[PDB]
Amino acid sequence: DQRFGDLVFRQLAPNVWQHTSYLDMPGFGAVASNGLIVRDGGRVLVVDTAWTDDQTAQILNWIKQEINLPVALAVVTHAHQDKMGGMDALHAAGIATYANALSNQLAPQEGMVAAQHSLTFAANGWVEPATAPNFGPLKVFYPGPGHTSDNITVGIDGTDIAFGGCLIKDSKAKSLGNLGDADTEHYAASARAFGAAFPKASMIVMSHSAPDSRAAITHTARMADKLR
Ligand SMILES: [Bi+3]
Repeated sequence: DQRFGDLVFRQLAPNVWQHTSYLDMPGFGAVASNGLIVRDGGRVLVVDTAWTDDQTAQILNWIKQEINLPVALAVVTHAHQDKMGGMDALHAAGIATYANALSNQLAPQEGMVAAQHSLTFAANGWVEPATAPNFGPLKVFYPGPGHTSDNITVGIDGTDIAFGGCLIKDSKAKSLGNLGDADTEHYAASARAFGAAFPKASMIVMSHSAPDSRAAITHTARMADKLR
């Protein structure tokens, strides 16, 4: 783990790093949130912001220092502060931003700034490719409503990594965490749909746990069975 200011960076594969930021949240302790940084040839792609603009600007500083290539775009995986809290920092840096159309719709009422571009999805869950131009190895998938109605997930082609965001919890998690905006009826199915979308992925990266095996998917889905 590389400590960089108050953030933590962890290399997961030759061209993939996890970014981690913390929010000292009254009543819940200091909460970690994870996203990804992916180098694709001569550019960098970001999955999710940090909790704040200042933290997100530090992600961009780390990228400048450690990779020193332009950030082509960012994709954010739902309209909550842990994933979209730093949108203004991205926009100030001239980075093109993408989110689920529904996330952009929800952003203002969630207290977030919307991304510049809206992803739409086919019936089977795969992103409509015209809406995700120049995504390179990022394979975007809407698994159905779960942690939130708008949650999306991302696989990284050329690696064994898939990012479940806030939908997936680790294999030893006691609970599904914050269910305030969750769809309790569809959660288990959506977690299983994520696993089926990225069947070869052996490292599952998540918003609020360290990377785990596919046991995170099975455990998450089993816990979600009890919400029905
Ligand atoms: Bi969240």
